[PDB]
Amino acid sequence: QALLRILKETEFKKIKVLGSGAFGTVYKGLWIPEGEKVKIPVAIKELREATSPKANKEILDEAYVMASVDNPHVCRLLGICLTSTVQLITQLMPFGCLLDYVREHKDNIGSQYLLNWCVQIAKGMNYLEDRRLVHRDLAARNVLVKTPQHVKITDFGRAKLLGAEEKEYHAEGGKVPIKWMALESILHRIYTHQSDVWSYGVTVWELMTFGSKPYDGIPASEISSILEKGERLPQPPICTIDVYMIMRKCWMIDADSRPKFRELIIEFSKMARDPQRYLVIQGDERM
Repeated sequence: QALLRILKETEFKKIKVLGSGAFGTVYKGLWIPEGEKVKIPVAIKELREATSPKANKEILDEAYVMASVDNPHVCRLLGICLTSTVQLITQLMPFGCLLDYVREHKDNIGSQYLLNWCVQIAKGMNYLEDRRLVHRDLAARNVLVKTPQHVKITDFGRAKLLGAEEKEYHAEGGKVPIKWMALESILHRIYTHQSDVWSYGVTVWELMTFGSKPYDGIPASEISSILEKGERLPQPPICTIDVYMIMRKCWMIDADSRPKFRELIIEFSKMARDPQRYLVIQGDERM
């Protein structure tokens, strides 16, 4: 179904800055319709680098899907400004992203929450798969907290829609988040749903470690060759062999030997219904 509204970028007033990556900055803004006097609070993700009419078209393509999501675990796109620079308009999310969240509630996050967040992120991703979207930038900094028991996956415009025949999306050059990408992605600039699984795996590591940096210290220049050896992100302290051994399956070289997002919703659910068996967190019942 078609819901995407394309809006005049002069209908938006930018107010405060909520963030800024390298792919663009996020504003706390204010949509003020034209010919109207009401002013409605939105959040505005604006992309830094201007975009080729191919980039524009692919975004526009991806955005008609994002403007129609049913899933509770994906942020629905509210609107978009295309003009010169592209701006994704989207609902305000006051609790912040999940990464910043775990970093300052580390002492109060228990196993039920961690495991439930994993189930939700997976659910959200599986939905996008069913919609033929390759998310291309899954990370914990791109997961938002609606409420601490309810996280949602969000897009900053780097998602791509697979043709009805396509299985891969080969990407041009640009700035990339290396420490979350599959290998095929770092070498061949190829992206599959299966690569999203790689990223999912890193995101989860991020959470189990309570907001640690992947490969902290190591420069992005090396990652590609470190992987080729067989080294991966280390097992988190709270993790049991059962949880880690899933993460690891996500960082398999042969992307056909990674778990599918639906297989992943199943394992993490059976775990989320007996959390103390799977994560060994200190003072776990006391939260």
